[PDB]
Amino acid sequence: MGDGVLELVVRGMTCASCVHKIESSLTKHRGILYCSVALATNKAHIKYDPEIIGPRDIIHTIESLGFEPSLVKIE
Repeated sequence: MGDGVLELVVRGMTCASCVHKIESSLTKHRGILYCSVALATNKAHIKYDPEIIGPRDIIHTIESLGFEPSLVKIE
């Protein structure tokens, strides 16, 4: 009631680094509990609150950070 998670997949995550470039930056957002930007899976899971901050902010931040946040479930 509040709280939640989403998985998205992010092309462009070159060579470790990009991982924390996402993760550390996303952890600023005042509605995220926990990130996990795994490179091998090419996946960012985000445990953020979907009621407040919402998916869109994240997806466009991720986009703007210079990656391709494709959705996992569908596109």
